[PDB]
Amino acid sequence: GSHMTPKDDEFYQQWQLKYPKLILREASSVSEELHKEVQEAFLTLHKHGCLFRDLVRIQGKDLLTPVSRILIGNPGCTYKYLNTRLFTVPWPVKGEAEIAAACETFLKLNDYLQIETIQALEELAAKEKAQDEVDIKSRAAYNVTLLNFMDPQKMPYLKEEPYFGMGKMAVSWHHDENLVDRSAVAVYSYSCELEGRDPDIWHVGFKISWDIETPGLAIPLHQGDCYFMLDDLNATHQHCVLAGSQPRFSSTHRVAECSTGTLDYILQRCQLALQNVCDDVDNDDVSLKSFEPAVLKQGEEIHNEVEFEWLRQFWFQGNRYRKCTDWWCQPMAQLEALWKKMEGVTNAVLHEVKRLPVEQRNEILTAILASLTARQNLRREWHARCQSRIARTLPADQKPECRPYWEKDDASMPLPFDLTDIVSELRGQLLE
Ligand SMILES: CCc1cc(C(=O)NCCNC(=O)/C=C/C(=O)O)cc(Cl)c1Nc1ccccc1C(=O)O
Ligand SMILES: O=C(O)CNC(=O)C(=O)O
Ligand SMILES: [Fe+3]
Repeated sequence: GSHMTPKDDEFYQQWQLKYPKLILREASSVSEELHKEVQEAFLTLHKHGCLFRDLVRIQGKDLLTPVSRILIGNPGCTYKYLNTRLFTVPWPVKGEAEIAAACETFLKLNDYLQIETIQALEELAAKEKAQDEVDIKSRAAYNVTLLNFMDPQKMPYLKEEPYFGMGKMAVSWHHDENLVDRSAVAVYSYSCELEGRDPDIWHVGFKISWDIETPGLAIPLHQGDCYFMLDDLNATHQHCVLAGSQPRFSSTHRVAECSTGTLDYILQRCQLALQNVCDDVDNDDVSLKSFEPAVLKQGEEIHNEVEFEWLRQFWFQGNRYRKCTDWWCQPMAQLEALWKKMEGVTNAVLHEVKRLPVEQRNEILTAILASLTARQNLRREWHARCQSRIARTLPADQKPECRPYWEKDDASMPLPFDLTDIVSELRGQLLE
Protein backbone atom coordinates (compact mmCIF):
# COMPACT_ATOMS: atom_id res chain seq x y z
CA GLY A 1 1.57 -3.44 -0.72
CA SER A 2 0.00 0.00 0.00
CA HIS A 3 1.01 3.68 0.11
CA MET A 4 0.47 6.89 2.07
CA THR A 5 -0.42 10.41 1.01
CA PRO A 6 -1.35 13.50 3.10
CA LYS A 7 -4.90 12.06 3.24
CA ASP A 8 -3.53 9.34 5.55
CA ASP A 9 -2.97 10.08 9.26
CA GLU A 10 0.18 7.95 9.36
CA PHE A 11 1.85 9.87 6.48
CA TYR A 12 3.04 12.77 8.65
CA GLN A 13 4.64 10.34 11.06
CA GLN A 14 6.16 8.00 8.48
CA TRP A 15 7.69 11.13 7.02
CA GLN A 16 8.94 12.55 10.38
CA LEU A 17 10.33 9.22 11.52
CA LYS A 18 11.68 7.56 8.40
CA TYR A 19 12.28 10.35 5.84
CA PRO A 20 13.95 13.09 7.86
CA LYS A 21 16.30 13.44 4.84
CA LEU A 22 13.42 14.36 2.55
CA ILE A 23 12.40 18.04 2.63
CA LEU A 24 9.51 19.83 0.92
CA ARG A 25 9.47 23.57 0.53
CA GLU A 26 6.10 24.49 -0.89
CA ALA A 27 5.50 27.00 -3.61
CA SER A 28 4.60 29.59 -0.95
CA SER A 29 8.21 29.68 0.29
CA VAL A 30 9.54 30.79 -3.13
CA SER A 31 9.11 34.33 -4.50
CA GLU A 32 6.44 34.74 -7.20
CA GLU A 33 9.27 36.56 -9.04
CA LEU A 34 11.29 33.34 -9.40
CA HIS A 35 8.17 31.34 -10.22
CA LYS A 36 7.18 33.47 -13.24
CA GLU A 37 10.80 33.69 -14.45
CA VAL A 38 11.46 29.93 -13.98
CA GLN A 39 8.12 28.99 -15.50
CA GLU A 40 8.51 31.37 -18.46
CA ALA A 41 11.99 29.83 -19.10
CA PHE A 42 10.54 26.29 -19.10
CA LEU A 43 7.86 27.39 -21.63
CA THR A 44 10.53 29.22 -23.71
CA LEU A 45 12.81 26.20 -23.92
CA HIS A 46 9.79 24.09 -24.85
CA LYS A 47 8.64 26.45 -27.65
CA HIS A 48 12.14 26.59 -29.22
CA GLY A 49 12.17 22.76 -28.96
CA CYS A 50 15.25 22.41 -26.72
CA LEU A 51 14.02 19.32 -24.86
CA PHE A 52 14.49 15.88 -26.38
CA ARG A 53 13.73 12.35 -25.46
CA ASP A 54 17.09 10.59 -24.99
CA LEU A 55 17.92 7.36 -26.70
CA VAL A 56 19.28 5.34 -23.75
CA ARG A 57 20.17 1.74 -22.84
CA ILE A 58 18.49 -0.37 -20.15
CA GLN A 59 18.75 -4.15 -19.68
CA GLY A 60 20.41 -4.28 -23.13
CA LYS A 61 17.55 -2.46 -24.96
CA ASP A 62 17.33 0.84 -26.83
CA LEU A 63 14.50 2.88 -25.29
CA LEU A 64 13.39 6.48 -25.67
CA THR A 65 12.83 8.19 -22.37
CA PRO A 66 9.12 8.83 -21.54
CA VAL A 67 10.42 12.31 -20.62
CA SER A 68 11.98 15.03 -22.81
CA ARG A 69 15.08 16.60 -21.28
CA ILE A 70 17.95 19.04 -21.51
CA LEU A 71 21.12 19.47 -19.42
CA ILE A 72 22.13 22.97 -18.29
CA GLY A 73 25.14 23.71 -16.11
CA ASN A 74 28.83 24.52 -15.76
CA PRO A 75 30.69 24.92 -19.11
CA GLY A 76 32.58 21.80 -20.08
CA CYS A 77 30.59 19.65 -17.63
CA THR A 78 28.80 16.39 -18.48
CA TYR A 79 26.33 14.10 -16.76
CA LYS A 80 26.13 10.46 -17.67
CA TYR A 81 23.18 8.12 -16.97
CA LEU A 82 21.92 4.90 -18.61
CA ASN A 83 25.12 4.93 -20.67
CA THR A 84 24.32 8.32 -22.19
CA ARG A 85 26.65 11.28 -21.61
CA LEU A 86 24.63 14.52 -21.63
CA PHE A 87 26.72 17.61 -22.49
CA THR A 88 25.92 20.87 -20.67
CA VAL A 89 24.20 23.78 -22.40
CA PRO A 90 26.40 26.35 -20.59
CA TRP A 91 24.98 28.67 -17.87
CA PRO A 92 26.77 32.03 -17.38
CA VAL A 93 29.12 31.13 -14.56
CA LYS A 94 31.68 33.96 -14.09
CA GLY A 95 34.50 33.73 -16.64
CA GLU A 96 20.51 32.35 -28.67
CA ALA A 97 19.81 35.33 -26.34
CA GLU A 98 16.33 33.92 -25.54
CA ILE A 99 17.84 30.46 -24.85
CA ALA A 100 20.75 32.16 -23.09
CA ALA A 101 18.34 33.94 -20.71
CA ALA A 102 16.61 30.72 -19.67
CA CYS A 103 20.09 29.36 -18.89
CA GLU A 104 20.67 32.46 -16.78
CA THR A 105 17.29 31.77 -15.10
CA PHE A 106 18.09 28.16 -14.21
CA LEU A 107 21.44 29.35 -12.89
CA LYS A 108 19.49 31.80 -10.73
CA LEU A 109 17.26 28.94 -9.54
CA ASN A 110 20.47 26.94 -8.91
CA ASP A 111 21.93 29.58 -6.52
CA TYR A 112 18.58 29.81 -4.69
CA LEU A 113 18.23 26.00 -4.27
CA GLN A 114 21.83 25.71 -3.14
CA ILE A 115 21.25 28.16 -0.26
CA GLU A 116 18.04 26.31 0.80
CA THR A 117 19.98 22.96 0.76
CA ILE A 118 22.80 24.26 2.91
CA GLN A 119 20.27 25.57 5.42
CA ALA A 120 18.36 22.25 5.50
CA LEU A 121 21.60 20.26 5.91
CA GLU A 122 22.61 22.63 8.72
CA GLU A 123 19.26 22.02 10.42
CA LEU A 124 19.65 18.28 9.76
CA ALA A 125 23.07 18.11 11.47
CA ALA A 126 21.65 20.15 14.39
CA LYS A 127 18.87 17.53 14.82
CA GLU A 128 21.46 14.71 14.60
CA LYS A 129 23.43 16.47 17.39
CA ALA A 130 20.41 15.98 19.70
CA GLN A 131 35.12 19.54 8.11
CA ASP A 132 31.36 19.51 8.75
CA GLU A 133 30.71 22.81 6.89
CA VAL A 134 33.19 21.74 4.12
CA ASP A 135 31.39 18.47 3.36
CA ILE A 136 28.08 20.33 3.55
CA LYS A 137 28.97 23.03 1.03
CA SER A 138 30.42 20.41 -1.37
CA ARG A 139 27.26 18.28 -1.09
CA ALA A 140 25.15 21.30 -2.16
CA ALA A 141 27.39 22.67 -4.92
CA TYR A 142 25.06 21.87 -7.76
CA ASN A 143 26.92 22.01 -11.13
CA VAL A 144 24.07 21.04 -13.46
CA THR A 145 20.33 20.77 -13.70
CA LEU A 146 18.56 18.15 -15.76
CA LEU A 147 15.27 19.67 -16.93
CA ASN A 148 12.36 17.32 -17.70
CA PHE A 149 9.02 17.42 -19.54
CA MET A 150 6.19 14.96 -20.12
CA ASP A 151 2.69 15.55 -21.52
CA PRO A 152 0.83 12.46 -20.20
CA GLN A 153 -2.20 12.88 -22.51
CA LYS A 154 0.20 12.21 -25.48
CA MET A 155 1.15 8.80 -24.00
CA PRO A 156 -1.17 5.88 -25.06
CA TYR A 157 -0.73 3.86 -21.87
CA LEU A 158 1.29 4.61 -18.78
CA LYS A 159 3.00 2.06 -16.57
CA GLU A 160 1.14 1.14 -13.40
CA GLU A 161 3.21 1.54 -10.21
CA PRO A 162 3.79 -2.13 -9.36
CA TYR A 163 4.20 -2.30 -5.60
CA PHE A 164 2.00 0.08 -3.62
CA GLY A 165 -0.96 0.87 -5.88
CA MET A 166 0.37 4.37 -6.62
CA GLY A 167 -1.27 4.41 -10.04
CA LYS A 168 0.27 5.84 -13.18
CA MET A 169 4.01 6.46 -13.44
CA ALA A 170 5.82 8.96 -15.58
CA VAL A 171 9.27 7.64 -14.50
CA SER A 172 9.63 4.29 -12.73
CA TRP A 173 11.57 3.53 -9.54
CA HIS A 174 15.26 4.35 -9.60
CA HIS A 175 18.17 6.24 -7.98
CA ASP A 176 19.89 9.20 -9.54
CA GLU A 177 23.33 7.90 -10.75
CA ASN A 178 26.73 9.60 -11.18
CA LEU A 179 26.29 11.97 -8.25
CA VAL A 180 28.89 12.85 -5.65
CA ASP A 181 28.60 10.57 -2.62
CA ARG A 182 25.98 11.81 -0.19
CA SER A 183 25.27 14.82 -2.39
CA ALA A 184 21.87 16.42 -2.28
CA VAL A 185 19.34 16.76 -5.06
CA ALA A 186 16.95 19.70 -5.30
CA VAL A 187 13.90 19.60 -7.56
CA TYR A 188 11.70 22.41 -8.80
CA SER A 189 8.37 20.98 -9.95
CA TYR A 190 6.18 22.91 -12.41
CA SER A 191 2.77 21.40 -13.00
CA CYS A 192 1.04 23.21 -15.87
CA GLU A 193 -2.02 22.06 -13.90
CA LEU A 194 -10.61 9.36 -2.59
CA GLU A 195 -8.96 5.96 -2.13
CA GLY A 196 -5.23 6.67 -2.49
CA ARG A 197 -3.40 9.39 -4.43
CA ASP A 198 -5.31 11.86 -6.64
CA PRO A 199 -4.60 10.54 -10.18
CA ASP A 200 -4.88 14.05 -11.65
CA ILE A 201 -2.05 15.44 -9.48
CA TRP A 202 1.65 14.84 -9.98
CA HIS A 203 3.56 13.23 -7.15
CA VAL A 204 7.04 12.10 -6.31
CA GLY A 205 7.05 8.65 -4.72
CA PHE A 206 9.66 7.12 -2.40
CA LYS A 207 10.34 3.66 -1.10
CA ILE A 208 13.26 2.07 0.76
CA SER A 209 15.57 0.09 -1.53
CA TRP A 210 14.75 -3.61 -1.59
CA ASP A 211 11.59 -3.11 0.42
CA ILE A 212 8.00 -3.25 -0.79
CA GLU A 213 6.45 -4.10 2.62
CA THR A 214 7.02 -0.73 4.22
CA PRO A 215 4.34 1.36 2.47
CA GLY A 216 5.76 3.96 0.12
CA LEU A 217 5.22 7.69 0.31
CA ALA A 218 3.61 9.70 -2.45
CA ILE A 219 4.20 13.39 -2.11
CA PRO A 220 1.80 15.69 -4.02
CA LEU A 221 3.48 18.32 -6.13
CA HIS A 222 1.61 21.46 -7.05
CA GLN A 223 2.95 24.25 -9.22
CA GLY A 224 6.28 25.58 -7.97
CA ASP A 225 6.79 23.10 -5.12
CA CYS A 226 10.38 22.02 -4.41
CA TYR A 227 11.70 18.81 -2.85
CA PHE A 228 15.21 18.04 -1.60
CA MET A 229 16.89 14.66 -1.24
CA LEU A 230 19.51 15.19 1.45
CA ASP A 231 22.58 13.16 2.30
CA ASP A 232 22.26 9.44 1.71
CA LEU A 233 18.51 9.47 0.84
CA ASN A 234 19.09 9.08 -2.93
CA ALA A 235 21.23 6.00 -2.21
CA THR A 236 19.09 4.31 0.42
CA HIS A 237 15.71 5.10 -1.13
CA GLN A 238 14.26 4.79 -4.62
CA HIS A 239 12.04 7.41 -6.15
CA CYS A 240 9.58 7.47 -9.04
CA VAL A 241 7.38 10.14 -10.65
CA LEU A 242 3.64 9.69 -10.64
CA ALA A 243 1.88 11.45 -13.49
CA GLY A 244 -1.21 13.54 -13.15
CA SER A 245 -3.54 15.01 -15.79
CA GLN A 246 -1.69 18.00 -17.14
CA PRO A 247 1.84 18.40 -18.63
CA ARG A 248 4.57 19.02 -16.06
CA PHE A 249 8.17 20.32 -16.14
CA SER A 250 10.95 19.88 -13.61
CA SER A 251 14.45 21.19 -12.88
CA THR A 252 16.63 18.56 -11.11
CA HIS A 253 19.78 20.21 -9.63
CA ARG A 254 22.61 17.76 -8.96
CA VAL A 255 26.24 17.58 -7.94
CA ALA A 256 27.45 15.52 -10.89
CA GLU A 257 30.49 13.46 -10.14
CA CYS A 258 32.52 14.82 -13.05
CA SER A 259 36.09 13.80 -12.07
CA THR A 260 36.41 12.05 -15.50
CA GLY A 261 33.62 14.05 -16.99
CA THR A 262 34.80 17.52 -17.91
CA LEU A 263 36.29 18.87 -21.17
CA ASP A 264 39.35 20.07 -19.27
CA TYR A 265 39.76 16.58 -17.83
CA ILE A 266 39.63 14.83 -21.20
CA LEU A 267 41.81 17.48 -22.98
CA GLN A 268 44.42 16.87 -20.33
CA ARG A 269 44.08 13.12 -20.95
CA CYS A 270 44.72 13.66 -24.63
CA GLN A 271 47.82 15.80 -23.98
CA LEU A 272 49.12 13.06 -21.69
CA ALA A 273 48.78 10.50 -24.50
CA LEU A 274 50.44 12.78 -27.09
CA GLN A 275 53.45 13.28 -24.77
CA ASN A 276 54.65 10.02 -26.32
CA VAL A 277 54.47 11.55 -29.84
CA CYS A 278 57.21 13.64 -31.52
CA ASP A 279 55.23 16.80 -31.99
CA ASP A 280 57.40 18.95 -34.27
CA VAL A 281 54.64 18.92 -36.90
CA ASP A 282 51.16 17.47 -37.57
CA ASN A 283 51.63 15.00 -40.40
CA ASP A 284 50.86 11.34 -41.17
CA ASP A 285 54.44 10.30 -40.17
CA VAL A 286 53.81 9.62 -36.46
CA SER A 287 56.88 8.70 -34.48
CA LEU A 288 56.68 7.81 -30.80
CA LYS A 289 59.27 8.56 -28.10
CA SER A 290 58.85 5.25 -26.19
CA PHE A 291 57.53 1.74 -26.62
CA GLU A 292 57.57 0.81 -22.91
CA PRO A 293 54.36 -1.27 -22.37
CA ALA A 294 52.96 1.01 -19.69
CA VAL A 295 52.97 4.20 -21.79
CA LEU A 296 51.51 2.31 -24.81
CA LYS A 297 48.74 0.77 -22.64
CA GLN A 298 48.01 4.25 -21.29
CA GLY A 299 47.96 5.72 -24.80
CA GLU A 300 45.50 3.13 -26.22
CA GLU A 301 43.25 3.54 -23.12
CA ILE A 302 43.09 7.32 -23.58
CA HIS A 303 42.31 6.79 -27.28
CA ASN A 304 39.34 4.65 -26.23
CA GLU A 305 38.24 7.21 -23.69
CA VAL A 306 38.19 10.21 -26.10
CA GLU A 307 36.63 8.06 -28.81
CA PHE A 308 33.75 6.46 -26.92
CA GLU A 309 33.10 8.51 -23.77
CA TRP A 310 33.26 11.73 -25.74
CA LEU A 311 33.18 11.60 -29.57
CA ARG A 312 30.63 8.85 -30.15
CA GLN A 313 28.52 9.92 -27.17
CA PHE A 314 28.43 13.40 -28.61
CA TRP A 315 27.67 12.50 -32.23
CA PHE A 316 25.19 9.82 -31.17
CA GLN A 317 23.07 12.83 -30.08
CA GLY A 318 23.09 14.13 -33.73
CA ASN A 319 24.29 17.58 -32.55
CA ARG A 320 20.97 18.12 -30.74
CA TYR A 321 22.91 20.60 -28.58
CA ARG A 322 23.55 22.68 -31.74
CA LYS A 323 19.94 24.01 -31.72
CA CYS A 324 20.64 25.50 -28.25
CA THR A 325 24.36 26.28 -28.20
CA ASP A 326 27.55 26.20 -30.27
CA TRP A 327 29.78 25.80 -27.15
CA TRP A 328 30.87 22.16 -27.86
CA CYS A 329 31.47 22.53 -31.64
CA GLN A 330 35.13 23.56 -31.47
CA PRO A 331 36.02 21.34 -28.44
CA MET A 332 34.50 18.34 -30.29
CA ALA A 333 36.49 19.36 -33.36
CA GLN A 334 39.68 19.57 -31.24
CA LEU A 335 39.05 16.22 -29.54
CA GLU A 336 38.48 14.67 -32.95
CA ALA A 337 41.81 16.00 -34.28
CA LEU A 338 43.42 14.77 -31.08
CA TRP A 339 41.86 11.34 -31.57
CA LYS A 340 42.98 11.32 -35.28
CA LYS A 341 46.61 11.73 -34.14
CA MET A 342 46.00 8.81 -31.80
CA GLU A 343 44.84 6.63 -34.72
CA GLY A 344 48.27 7.66 -36.04
CA VAL A 345 49.77 6.47 -32.74
CA THR A 346 48.06 3.12 -32.93
CA ASN A 347 49.34 2.66 -36.47
CA ALA A 348 52.89 3.45 -35.35
CA VAL A 349 52.62 0.85 -32.57
CA LEU A 350 51.41 -1.75 -35.09
CA HIS A 351 54.30 -0.84 -37.40
CA GLU A 352 56.76 -1.34 -34.53
CA VAL A 353 55.41 -4.85 -33.63
CA LYS A 354 55.45 -6.02 -37.29
CA ARG A 355 59.15 -5.09 -37.77
CA LEU A 356 62.01 -6.51 -32.92
CA PRO A 357 63.00 -9.27 -30.39
CA VAL A 358 59.93 -11.36 -29.64
CA GLU A 359 60.00 -10.97 -25.82
CA GLN A 360 59.88 -7.15 -26.31
CA ARG A 361 57.25 -7.62 -29.01
CA ASN A 362 55.08 -9.75 -26.70
CA GLU A 363 55.23 -7.30 -23.77
CA ILE A 364 53.79 -4.80 -26.24
CA LEU A 365 50.97 -7.03 -27.46
CA THR A 366 50.13 -7.83 -23.81
CA ALA A 367 49.95 -4.10 -23.00
CA ILE A 368 47.66 -3.07 -25.84
CA LEU A 369 45.50 -6.13 -26.64
CA ALA A 370 42.78 -5.40 -24.03
CA SER A 371 42.37 -1.80 -25.36
CA LEU A 372 42.24 -2.87 -28.99
CA THR A 373 39.61 -5.59 -28.29
CA ALA A 374 37.49 -3.17 -26.27
CA ARG A 375 37.86 -0.72 -29.15
CA GLN A 376 36.50 -3.32 -31.60
CA ASN A 377 33.66 -4.43 -29.30
CA LEU A 378 32.58 -0.85 -28.55
CA ARG A 379 32.74 0.20 -32.17
CA ARG A 380 30.36 -2.61 -33.13
CA GLU A 381 28.00 -1.79 -30.22
CA TRP A 382 27.97 1.94 -31.18
CA HIS A 383 27.50 1.29 -34.89
CA ALA A 384 24.53 -0.97 -34.13
CA ARG A 385 23.16 1.49 -31.57
CA CYS A 386 23.18 4.09 -34.34
CA GLN A 387 21.26 1.66 -36.65
CA SER A 388 18.52 0.50 -34.24
CA ARG A 389 14.95 0.55 -35.55
CA ILE A 390 14.08 3.10 -32.89
CA ALA A 391 17.11 5.31 -33.73
CA ARG A 392 16.12 5.40 -37.42
CA THR A 393 12.66 6.82 -36.49
CA LEU A 394 14.01 9.99 -34.90
CA PRO A 395 13.67 13.28 -36.87
CA ALA A 396 16.66 14.50 -38.89
CA ASP A 397 17.09 17.13 -36.12
CA GLN A 398 18.13 14.25 -33.81
CA LYS A 399 19.31 11.43 -36.09
CA PRO A 400 22.21 9.51 -34.41
CA GLU A 401 25.45 9.99 -36.35
CA CYS A 402 28.18 7.29 -36.06
CA ARG A 403 31.10 9.79 -36.00
CA PRO A 404 33.91 9.07 -36.33
CA TYR A 405 33.36 6.65 -39.32
CA TRP A 406 35.30 6.08 -42.56
CA GLU A 407 35.14 3.60 -45.44
CA LYS A 408 37.72 0.85 -46.10
CA ASP A 409 38.77 3.11 -49.03
CA ASP A 410 39.45 6.29 -47.03
CA ALA A 411 43.25 6.73 -47.26
CA SER A 412 43.02 9.91 -45.15
CA MET A 413 42.83 7.41 -42.25
CA PRO A 414 45.74 4.99 -41.63
CA LEU A 415 43.76 2.19 -39.94
CA PRO A 416 40.37 0.59 -40.72
CA PHE A 417 37.19 1.04 -38.71
CA ASP A 418 36.92 -2.74 -38.39
CA LEU A 419 39.82 -4.02 -36.25
CA THR A 420 38.79 -7.69 -36.26
CA ASP A 421 41.64 -8.73 -38.57
CA ILE A 422 44.23 -6.68 -36.71
CA VAL A 423 43.04 -8.10 -33.38
CA SER A 424 43.15 -11.70 -34.75
CA GLU A 425 46.79 -11.40 -35.89
CA LEU A 426 47.92 -9.92 -32.57
CA ARG A 427 46.31 -12.72 -30.53
CA GLY A 428 47.79 -15.27 -32.93
CA GLN A 429 51.25 -13.84 -32.46
CA LEU A 430 51.01 -13.94 -28.66
CA LEU A 431 50.33 -17.71 -28.91
CA GLU A 432 53.45 -18.43 -31.04
C1 LIG B 1 14.40 2.61 -15.18
C2 LIG B 1 13.78 3.94 -14.97
C3 LIG B 1 14.62 5.16 -15.29
C4 LIG B 1 15.80 5.38 -14.56
C5 LIG B 1 16.55 6.54 -14.73
C6 LIG B 1 17.98 6.64 -14.24
O1 LIG B 1 18.68 7.63 -14.48
N1 LIG B 1 18.47 5.58 -13.57
C7 LIG B 1 19.86 5.46 -13.18
C8 LIG B 1 20.26 4.08 -12.66
N2 LIG B 1 19.80 2.92 -13.42
C9 LIG B 1 18.55 2.43 -13.30
O2 LIG B 1 17.63 3.08 -12.75
C10 LIG B 1 18.31 1.14 -13.98
C11 LIG B 1 19.07 0.47 -14.81
C12 LIG B 1 18.69 -0.83 -15.44
O3 LIG B 1 17.65 -1.41 -15.00
O4 LIG B 1 19.43 -1.27 -16.41
C13 LIG B 1 16.11 7.51 -15.62
C14 LIG B 1 14.94 7.31 -16.34
CL1 LIG B 1 14.31 8.60 -17.30
C15 LIG B 1 14.19 6.14 -16.20
N3 LIG B 1 13.02 5.91 -16.96
C16 LIG B 1 12.89 5.19 -18.18
C17 LIG B 1 13.90 5.19 -19.14
C18 LIG B 1 13.71 4.54 -20.35
C19 LIG B 1 12.52 3.88 -20.62
C20 LIG B 1 11.51 3.87 -19.68
C21 LIG B 1 11.67 4.52 -18.45
C22 LIG B 1 10.59 4.41 -17.40
O5 LIG B 1 10.72 5.17 -16.39
O6 LIG B 1 9.67 3.55 -17.58
O1 LIG C 1 12.05 15.99 -11.46
C1 LIG C 1 11.45 14.92 -11.31
O2 LIG C 1 10.95 14.50 -10.21
C2 LIG C 1 11.34 14.09 -12.58
N1 LIG C 1 12.64 13.74 -13.12
C3 LIG C 1 13.48 12.95 -12.46
O3 LIG C 1 13.21 12.44 -11.37
C4 LIG C 1 14.80 12.65 -13.10
O4 LIG C 1 15.10 13.36 -14.03
O5 LIG C 1 15.43 11.68 -12.67
FE1 LIG D 1 14.87 11.15 -10.56
